[PDB]
Amino acid sequence: ASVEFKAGVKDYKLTYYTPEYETLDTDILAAFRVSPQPGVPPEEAGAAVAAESSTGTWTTVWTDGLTNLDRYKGRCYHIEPVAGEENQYICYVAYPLDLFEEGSVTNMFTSIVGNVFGFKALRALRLEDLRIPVAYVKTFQGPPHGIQVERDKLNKYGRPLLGCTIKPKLGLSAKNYGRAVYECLRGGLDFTKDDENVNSQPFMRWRDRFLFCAEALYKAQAETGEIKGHYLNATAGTCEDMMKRAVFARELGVPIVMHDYLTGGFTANTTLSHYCRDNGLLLHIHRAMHAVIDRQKNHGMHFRVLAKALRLSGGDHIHSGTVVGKLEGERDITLGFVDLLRDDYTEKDRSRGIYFTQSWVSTPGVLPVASGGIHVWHMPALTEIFGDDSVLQFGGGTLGHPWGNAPGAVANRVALEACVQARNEGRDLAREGNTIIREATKWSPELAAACEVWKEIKFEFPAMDTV
Amino acid sequence: ASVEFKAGVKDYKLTYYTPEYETLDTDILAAFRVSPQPGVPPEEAGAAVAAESSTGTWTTVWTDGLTNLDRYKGRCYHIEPVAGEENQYICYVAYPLDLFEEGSVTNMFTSIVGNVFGFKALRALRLEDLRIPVAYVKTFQGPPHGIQVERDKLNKYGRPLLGCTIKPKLGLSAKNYGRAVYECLRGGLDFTKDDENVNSQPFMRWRDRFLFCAEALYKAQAETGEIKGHYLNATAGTCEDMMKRAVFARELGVPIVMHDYLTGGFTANTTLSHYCRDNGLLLHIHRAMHAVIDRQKNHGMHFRVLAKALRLSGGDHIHSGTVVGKLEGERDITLGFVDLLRDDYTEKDRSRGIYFTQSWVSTPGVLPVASGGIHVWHMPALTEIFGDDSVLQFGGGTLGHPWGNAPGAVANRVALEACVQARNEGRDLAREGNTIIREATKWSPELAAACEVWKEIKFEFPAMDTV
Amino acid sequence: DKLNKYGRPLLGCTIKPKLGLSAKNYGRAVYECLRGGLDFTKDDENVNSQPFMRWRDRFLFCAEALYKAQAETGEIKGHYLNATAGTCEDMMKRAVFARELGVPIVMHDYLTGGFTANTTLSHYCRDNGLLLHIHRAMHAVIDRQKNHGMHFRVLAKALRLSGGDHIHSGTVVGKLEGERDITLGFVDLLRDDYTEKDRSRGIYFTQSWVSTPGVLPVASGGIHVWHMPALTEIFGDDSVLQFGGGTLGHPWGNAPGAVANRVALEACVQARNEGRDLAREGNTIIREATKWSPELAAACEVWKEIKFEFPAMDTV
Amino acid sequence: ASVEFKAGVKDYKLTYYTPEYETLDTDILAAFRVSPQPGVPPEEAGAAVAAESSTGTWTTVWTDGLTNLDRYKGRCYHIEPVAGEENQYICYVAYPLDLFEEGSVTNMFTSIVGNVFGFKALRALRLEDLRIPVAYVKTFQGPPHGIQVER
Amino acid sequence: MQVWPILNLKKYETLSYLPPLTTDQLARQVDYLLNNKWVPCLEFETDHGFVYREHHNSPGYYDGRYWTMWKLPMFGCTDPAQVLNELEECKKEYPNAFIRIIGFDSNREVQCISFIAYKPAGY
Amino acid sequence: MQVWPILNLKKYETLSYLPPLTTDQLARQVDYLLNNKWVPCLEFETDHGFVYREHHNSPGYYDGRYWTMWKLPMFGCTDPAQVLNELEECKKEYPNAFIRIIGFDSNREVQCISFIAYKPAGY
Ligand SMILES: O=C(O)[C@@](O)(COP(=O)(O)O)[C@H](O)[C@H](O)COP(=O)(O)O
Ligand SMILES: O=C(O)[C@@](O)(COP(=O)(O)O)[C@H](O)[C@H](O)COP(=O)(O)O
Ligand SMILES: O=C(O)[C@@](O)(COP(=O)(O)O)[C@H](O)[C@H](O)COP(=O)(O)O
Ligand SMILES: [Ca+2]
Ligand SMILES: [Ca+2]
Ligand SMILES: [Ca+2]
Repeated sequence: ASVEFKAGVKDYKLTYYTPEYETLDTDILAAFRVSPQPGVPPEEAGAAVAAESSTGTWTTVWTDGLTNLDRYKGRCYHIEPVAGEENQYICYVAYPLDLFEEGSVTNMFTSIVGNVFGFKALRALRLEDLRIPVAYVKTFQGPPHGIQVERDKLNKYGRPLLGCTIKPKLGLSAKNYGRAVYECLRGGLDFTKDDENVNSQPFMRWRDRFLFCAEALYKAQAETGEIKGHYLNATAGTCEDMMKRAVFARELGVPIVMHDYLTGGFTANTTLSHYCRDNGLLLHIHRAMHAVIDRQKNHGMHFRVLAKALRLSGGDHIHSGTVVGKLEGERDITLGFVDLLRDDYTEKDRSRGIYFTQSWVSTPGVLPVASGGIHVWHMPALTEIFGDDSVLQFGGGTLGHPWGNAPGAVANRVALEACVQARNEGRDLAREGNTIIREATKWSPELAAACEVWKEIKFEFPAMDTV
Repeated sequence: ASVEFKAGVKDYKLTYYTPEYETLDTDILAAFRVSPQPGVPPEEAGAAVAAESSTGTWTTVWTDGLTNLDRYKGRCYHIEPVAGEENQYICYVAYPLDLFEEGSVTNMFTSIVGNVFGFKALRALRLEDLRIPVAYVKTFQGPPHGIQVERDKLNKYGRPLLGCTIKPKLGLSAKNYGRAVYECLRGGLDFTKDDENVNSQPFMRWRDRFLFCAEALYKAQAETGEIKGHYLNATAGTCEDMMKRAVFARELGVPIVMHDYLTGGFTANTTLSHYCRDNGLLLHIHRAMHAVIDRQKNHGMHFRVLAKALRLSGGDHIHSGTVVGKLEGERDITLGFVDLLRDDYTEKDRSRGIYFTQSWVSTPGVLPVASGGIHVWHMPALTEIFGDDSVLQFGGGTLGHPWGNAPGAVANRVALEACVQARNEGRDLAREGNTIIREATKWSPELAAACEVWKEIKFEFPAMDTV
Repeated sequence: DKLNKYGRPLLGCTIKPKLGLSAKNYGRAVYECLRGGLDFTKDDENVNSQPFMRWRDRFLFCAEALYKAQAETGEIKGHYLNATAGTCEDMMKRAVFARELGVPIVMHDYLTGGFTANTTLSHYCRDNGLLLHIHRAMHAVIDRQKNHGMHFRVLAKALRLSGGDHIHSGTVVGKLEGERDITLGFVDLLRDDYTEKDRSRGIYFTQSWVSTPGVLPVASGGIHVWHMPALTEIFGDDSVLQFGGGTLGHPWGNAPGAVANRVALEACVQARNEGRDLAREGNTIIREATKWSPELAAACEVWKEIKFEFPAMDTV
Repeated sequence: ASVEFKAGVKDYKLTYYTPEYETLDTDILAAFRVSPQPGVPPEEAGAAVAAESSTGTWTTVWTDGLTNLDRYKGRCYHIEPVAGEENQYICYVAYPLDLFEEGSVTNMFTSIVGNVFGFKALRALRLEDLRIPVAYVKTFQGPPHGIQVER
Repeated sequence: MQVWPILNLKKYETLSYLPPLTTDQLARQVDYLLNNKWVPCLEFETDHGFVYREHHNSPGYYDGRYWTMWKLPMFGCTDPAQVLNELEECKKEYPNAFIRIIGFDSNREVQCISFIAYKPAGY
Repeated sequence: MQVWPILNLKKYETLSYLPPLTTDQLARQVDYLLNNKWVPCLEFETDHGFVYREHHNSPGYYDGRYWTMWKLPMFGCTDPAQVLNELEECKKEYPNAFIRIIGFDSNREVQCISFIAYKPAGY
């Protein structure tokens, strides 16, 4: 009960290393991959991260005695050595519920990842996982709609959904965008979308594009008899600008918009999430920029943390990687964070990179979206990895078809239904995949032409991100 | 003039590698540090980055022939091998003015840094620098005020400004916050601030803190006769919430607020920047999270790109590092981006990490803020590195003083003025620093007590981020 | 009645370099001018918001300066803050902040801004108690030549309808064109309730205003202390006389420049009021005042030779 | 670097006639058809137009020394005689980017065409053409739609 | 180069930058007012000699503009000795006040004349 | 443990936490200003020595920031004895004022120097 104030510096580990602490169920837990500089013991490194992401600075401060430092301090409670690594440790840090602002992903990241990554005393730091306690989860809205409500709004059951980014990424005009959207949607795709970087520009202004894309999607809906969507992008330079685009989409009565949550940011994304709940709009989330942060094993933040953060802030879809296409993603790690995105409960499982048991107290689940370098011959593997609750998107795979967009869409829709029928009849998609596709080419000329064009194309490289 | 559509995949370098291209003065130029996978030639790696950050996807699309691909395509126009590195190159990429949304840092990052960092064909990618053309610079507001106007508003001339983060980072109450702010400001500091993660929480709600910090700052102003500020934090979960805090600060008539621009995000920060211009508020920018992205030399984005982006979006202050204190920053690299933040024109200078000549067409300059692990014996070096146009902040260096906050503040103010007098009289700060400090301790008891406490403390470690 | 000013022409002054000064240097210059006895200072017609000086900073510093000059001297002061802008929304934002500062007068460029925008601002200024100074930038594109265009008297009548409390009228004797009789004609068309056809002054029609308020004519552009007698004779009490160069070009600085102009004008007003003839005794009136006013004496030495005498393009 | 303030009037052409200036690509350029009064040389006429559409007035002001007049001043950089005309010249004037308010045609016309057409020292003045630099173009929206989108 | 002083340099609108009116100069200002057929009036003030802002701050609102009327405007006056006489009576009764002379034009309803005629001790 | 005093501890921005400038130290600040080629100017104030808020209260508005200019900025000055001489002239005329020396940079349009050079009685 009050010890004298003693000015001067002392080791962090005297206050912030706490190997006997039992974690509270209201605590936020962090798993950090820490690489200390030569001569810094792991206890002091772990302590330093805990102190500086919570309550401490570099010298002793008299004002600690006005409060109760031991109820607020973050604390390194466990240290585990990394197998096969010189001087690299998993440090576990616990943060009391009271440190965080309710409903704010921004504040949660600001503390846990704010300044500690630039410490001179560390060579490298990566945040691998977070345990988000159910008392903090309940302070957030989460997805505007979630998987159950999305399928009920769209009347779509029993198969993965199909989408497609319009190509030339940039440079098409508003009316050519709509022309391409109509021909894609009428061949059997459920969705088309704006490229992540199509916002508003000299070659195509946003309000013109929204209006022509509404005419095109309604024309394909009436021809086919199935509900159609086109993800209109609301990403913009300011909140006012972002809000104006969500407002006009509402006015057009269309089902879904999109946002680039990391390049727009969490403050803006939470705003739009709340608007889409209030107005019945589906929200597709694109993760542009994530790999700047999440690619390397030694340093950054793993995608699973960024995906949990999106689930809290809010979105109905999030890109999850494809495993087999042009961008990186290992099968087991991917299955791990797909479960963290879709399910109510996920047990600790270090073989899939899950460091903490995580519960969601009925937060709606997000639909994983697989996109980037995939084509008809990938269909069997994609259906096996993600199952029914995903969206599979083919941009190049639809707009690169020899006969145009409608035929490109037919091919993808026929391939997917062929996989679904075969799976449902008991066939093994991993082993009979090519035979399933090959059978469907005998009655579908459109799939046959797609099969010929891409039969040799594969993306196989050594992964940078392994368990 | 129109060649037939040929479906199928072909190499990126056929369209996107363009070594004879002369850059336009309206182009955005990117310098990328690329590390290809084994077997991927640098030309194809460079082409792949340009294609996929601009117009191209993985297979050939017929819709290219509706536009003019050659006027919109991004293009790799120069490749330079990195000395001392196996399989690492600087690839230079040019992006036409028309690809970008006016006034949107969000859109500029989305294109250049959006998807290319996760390509299977690369092992690592780092964006080192950007040449922002003056025609794109003019589409942005820039800082609300900038250096000249800030000194004129505050009536402060001829010395670096002095600041101070309140400690216990988290856990102080609203009234103890203001008590600490009064005692710091009355001893000669110009500024105090919210810690980056104090937003609104169970231990201290924001509106209570703003109110008590206003009473305290006005009391210190009246006692001393010098204008005072306290950076009130507006960072929050939503734009609505952020706006509400900037609105209450406006109502209290105080001079300066703060935002965490990377954890809040660029869409939100541009909104707040426009509000601060419209309402005469100074805007202090904290860079929490930057080191997740910018620490490692092989992968991510260098701080200079994140600093240029803040100058466009807008801020009157930005944290710049200290060089000598607890967080990493090399002297020459730091001098480089301090010039990019303050000046109207900066010539290419590879020895300070400046890849491109950059002009600002009178965009106001940002004040660099040096903070984190610094104390009175650092004053001479700090004054030498940054000069008059900076803010030097001492959190632990004020609230860790043995006699309390007022005497803490006196010691820092006396040390700084001692350095300024000596500099102005022709003395060499690098060589005579300890003697200048020592001389001031003979007539300042406050500085003498500070000098005794921290005389041995230094932060010297190997840097991870070198030229 | 708002300004408590009676019995003489009012005195103003455009801040110089036209462009390029900062927000705080603008305010510094304003304080020194106003404290020496000018009633008004003003934004140059083209100072709006720019890279060298943004509008809201300028408004704020010019308020501190004008209030300091008012307290020192005991006389009400104003500085014409410019609301001219690219859009109506922007224009309105500036008139709103001037209102918030509690200052007496704003300005607008009515031809470059345009009549649609000008009428909007005129209604806002009536609704909120702001004086409205009107600058006629661009008028000489239209009104210079005798064969083609529109004479200024038509543009002046249109401004009286749309609305403004001040409009620039020319000086006759300074650097820009304006013939004495034509000017006297449209000055009466701007100030008076009724004006009879008079072809010798270019008035083609008898014109009545049914009590439309009168506009104060503003004389500005290339004038100095030695012109004071003639200006006072031409315009009389109901005018504003503005010296930009003629204040900021004074050898001793803005305060002394302002004193010189204020002393010159009071000397003319006293002499007129005592029965002296300003047309014939003008130079003697100024010369007498130089014996007790060092400030005016310095101004008189600097500009004694300076005259603007050229053939006119716009004659009856 | 700072010369003494000297009160009084001097010719415009001492500061604002600048025949060796190379135009910047951020400059606004004006082509003026100038007809001077008898006895006014074309250099002084062109100088007068440049000065009074940018930074200068009729006598010397001490406040020039608080700024950098040479970076803000408008400048007459070329003079071409008109064929078949007595006393008529095309004078070319350059104005720095920083003189103009972004997105405001109103401000651009106010500077370039505001007061100089009624100078006593000129008989007539016509602005024939303007070079609008791409950095200033980008501050404007332009047409709401434009030809392609309208069709 | 002379510096315009700062302290005790309060001014009083029209004519106050001239030397102090002599008795003949004051007489001629009253002749001028009467010759134009304006109505003379005297006004005086002891408490707030200069303008200030106590009760409001919006555009064009100032306190201290109204002073107090000495008797009534002298309608029909044609004799300058009356005006000067009332000035002496005002002075005798209020030796501690500021006193000004104004002249009204009833057709325009505008004061065409206003000047300070007497100032109390130390002013 | 010393307590930082409260009463009559008004400060004056740059250099005011140091001991009082000797004549040599004052000379060296003037040399520094001239060696950087900044324009020197003197400013003085008798009435409101410190900053206050009378006319407005919004963010960034303060009264008391403008002082009054002594003559004009000394454009082209290269001799410190001129600056010190003007300071002596200012002091003699205004012995009751606060007097400061400033130096302008015209390229940046920023004062790069500002310090208090004379203080009246009891300060
Ligand atoms: O730009 C692109 O590459 C895409 O449009 C795919 O185009 P194609 O369908 O033509 O490949 C998608 O955004 C990426 O899949 C994003 O990556 P991720 O899902 O990994 O975040
Ligand atoms: O949390 C902290 O550590 C600080 O308050 C400083 O504390 P002390 O003054 O007590 O050290 C600053 O935010 C860091 O300087 C931020 O880093 P940067 O400037 O590098 O972004
Ligand atoms: O730019 C200028 O020239 C002025 O500031 C005067 O400057 P000086 O006081 O320094 O001459 C005035 O706007 C002109 O008088 C406008 O002309 P007009 O009144 O004829 O419309
Ligand atoms: Ca895309
Ligand atoms: Ca901090
Ligand atoms: Ca003007």
